[PDB]
Amino acid sequence: SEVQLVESGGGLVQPGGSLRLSCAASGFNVSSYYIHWVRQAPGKGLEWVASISSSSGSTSYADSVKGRFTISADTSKNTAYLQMNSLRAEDTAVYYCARSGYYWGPYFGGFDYWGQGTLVTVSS
Amino acid sequence: IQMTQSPSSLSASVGDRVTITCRASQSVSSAVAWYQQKPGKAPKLLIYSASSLYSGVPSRFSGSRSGTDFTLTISSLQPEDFATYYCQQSSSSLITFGQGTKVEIK
Amino acid sequence: IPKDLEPKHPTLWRIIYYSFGVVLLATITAAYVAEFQVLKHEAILFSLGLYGLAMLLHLMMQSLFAFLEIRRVNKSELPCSFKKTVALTIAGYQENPEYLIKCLESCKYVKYPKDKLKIILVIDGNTEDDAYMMEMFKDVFHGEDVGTYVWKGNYHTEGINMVEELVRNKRCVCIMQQWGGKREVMYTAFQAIGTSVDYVQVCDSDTKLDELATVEMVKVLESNDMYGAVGGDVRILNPYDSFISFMSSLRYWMAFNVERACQSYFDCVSCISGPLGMYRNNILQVFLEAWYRQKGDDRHLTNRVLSMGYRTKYTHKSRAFSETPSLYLRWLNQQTRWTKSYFREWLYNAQWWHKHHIWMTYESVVSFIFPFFITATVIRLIYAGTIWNVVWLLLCIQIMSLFKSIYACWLRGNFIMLLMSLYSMLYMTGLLPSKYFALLTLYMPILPLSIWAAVLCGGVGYSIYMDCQNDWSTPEKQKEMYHLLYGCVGYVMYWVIMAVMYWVWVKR
Repeated sequence: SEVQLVESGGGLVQPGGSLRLSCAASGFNVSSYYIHWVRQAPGKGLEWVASISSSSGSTSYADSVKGRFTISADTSKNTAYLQMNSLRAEDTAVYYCARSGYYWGPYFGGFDYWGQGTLVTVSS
Repeated sequence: IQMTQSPSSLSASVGDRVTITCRASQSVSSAVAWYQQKPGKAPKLLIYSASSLYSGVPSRFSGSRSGTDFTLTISSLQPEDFATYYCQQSSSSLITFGQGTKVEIK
Repeated sequence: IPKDLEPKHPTLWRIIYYSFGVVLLATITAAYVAEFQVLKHEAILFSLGLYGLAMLLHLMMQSLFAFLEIRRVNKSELPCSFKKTVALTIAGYQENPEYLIKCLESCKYVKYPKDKLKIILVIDGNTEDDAYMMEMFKDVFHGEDVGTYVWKGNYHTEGINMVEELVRNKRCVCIMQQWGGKREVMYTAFQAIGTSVDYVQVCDSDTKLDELATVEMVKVLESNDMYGAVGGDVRILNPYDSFISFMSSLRYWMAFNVERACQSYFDCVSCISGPLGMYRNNILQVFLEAWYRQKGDDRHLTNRVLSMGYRTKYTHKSRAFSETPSLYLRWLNQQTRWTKSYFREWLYNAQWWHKHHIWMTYESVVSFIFPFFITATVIRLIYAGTIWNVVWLLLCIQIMSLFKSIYACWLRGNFIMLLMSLYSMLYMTGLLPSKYFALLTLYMPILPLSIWAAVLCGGVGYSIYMDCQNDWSTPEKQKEMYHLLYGCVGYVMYWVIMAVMYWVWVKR
């Protein structure tokens, strides 16, 4: 009905720097839903980055994402934050913050109510 | 640990049934979802949990499974159907996405 | 994946268990028949006391095996991995809004993680006047994935696909259906669960759940893979609602603690409480089709679990507050239904005794054969001809209850268990005729009570007649009269003290 997700923080940064993207949700609480970050490189398909479930502490990262990225959520501000440090050349892409349900068994529900991404440029 | 969208390309006329097949290495306790993305816009979910259809999707997208293979079929190629179709296997601590499968026109 | 299980040598263990049961029954029959030849009305105290010491030894054995299990479960520690999902299935049939909202709040405030807790509520609605339950369910959560369906018929005559997808995909599900009793909603919930979860907890629409109950059930179920079902300690939310309420609470505490801990020491818990129970989804799915077509009890599900080859447990760290009937003859109807379910199953478990410990066979044999022997002894003692016999029979019954209450007080550590002595009067008047009527069946409940009262009064009158037939002016009756008067005054003083302490502990 009114569920939406708006993320910001994208921009141009020097390689090896730091960035902090933030997606704020409207119409629902992030504590009852999963929050995932999806990156789509220019000219390539979607790639998963990280996922977090607030009120439980369950955080997951990709193999090429682990060791440099951190994911967090804040219920008071109802906003999910993704911090990146020591960024490499292959990080310039569009980052999407999308909500979903719970995993349970073999029934998930899919990634519903996506949000328009923001551009990140890690170059000199 | 990896997935393969077999067609990776398609070019059919309107009103022609098309099928997109996705192969996953493991499907023990993971769900497969099919999304649609148009250029310049975020992807839109079509069919959840392999066969279930999402609310608002027209009754022309059919999802099925045959073990390690998952098929999405469009009975008729409506004008608002040419986009990029993505196959995603969702699971805890590991989420994988498909690639390619862009439906062109002819 | 799970299948029926059998021991390594089914024939040897079967033969051993049947031989043990037959030998026990024959031994009991021998002593009662031996008792009639060895002693007559001449030594009633010897005739009864021997039996009292028998019950007392059985009670001490049960208490020891319960205390050992309690100490073992308290000493043992195992941190929860929180990697197993739990689905709470609730049944609704025209429930009171306050009790239902309390149950929903308790289920929503469990300490278990949100991402590993699914909630399903199935209602016997399908009408407009049942929409309040769905509305209350919607307003209670209002935060997670809520899926509500009205439906136009149960599973046995599309809404089936919608129900299945809503249950297996969302977190909070509220499904109403055509009224088919409490079995239909449980079957629908279990069928819609599918393979989404691995642990399923069953709850009713009138229970209050503790925060750590689900965590404790998960912890005890994750300790061993052979466990298939588990239960918890069920308390009473209204211990002071009526006189029968406090007695019901005391009986619930004693039964649950002693019996279930003793059975868990041998992993042979006979019955798992409906309001508080957890089952393996993989085992539950296999017996689900068979259970529905049986010709929805909590003693039947436990019997199916036991017959599947797996063992059931019980932990006292999982607590819940249920309710008990407060209006008379309703507890009697509940007891009659419980007796029918117990008997129709004493018949089920007589088949697979070899699949568990010998304690299951011993308990079943003694529980089946004792009430009849007690009834026969009571009838023989009353139909003797001396007020001495009946007076000392009543005195010995009250003494047995007094030592039972004292042992319960020592075990619990609280002195409130001494008030359980009124259970003797409760059972000696209502429970035995209800059990007999239930056995014969397989207002209505007032007939067995009237029959029991009539036969008891006739026996007392016959004894009084035979006693006054002999002249009491003889010098062989003065001592008997003195002893009878002293025993009667002692009984009156004991009953007065019982009632006085009851009123003191209730009024304050």
